[PDB]
Amino acid sequence: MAEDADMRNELEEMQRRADQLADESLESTRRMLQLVEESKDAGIRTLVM
Amino acid sequence: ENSIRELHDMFMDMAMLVESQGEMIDRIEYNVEHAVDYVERAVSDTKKAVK
Repeated sequence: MAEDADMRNELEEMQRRADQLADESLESTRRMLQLVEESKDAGIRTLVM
Repeated sequence: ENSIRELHDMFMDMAMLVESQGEMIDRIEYNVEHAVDYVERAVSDTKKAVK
């Protein structure tokens, strides 16, 4: 023998959707963080008045 | 989020519903005790009108 082979190889990235399209769902989850609180804001002060 | 939009829009209804109703109480605000200002200040005289 007298054999030394030490080797390397390269990676295959699984198609993780591979587009920005993920953002739109992320935009919906923005808005549900965003547009919800003022309901309570005006709710508690509607209840004050 | 559309459920949110719907309840938030029914709530920008609601906050304004109770808002717009709210001032009618200020309309009463005169007629609740200035009305009393007529009633008691008058019957203090009706009871003195016999005299």
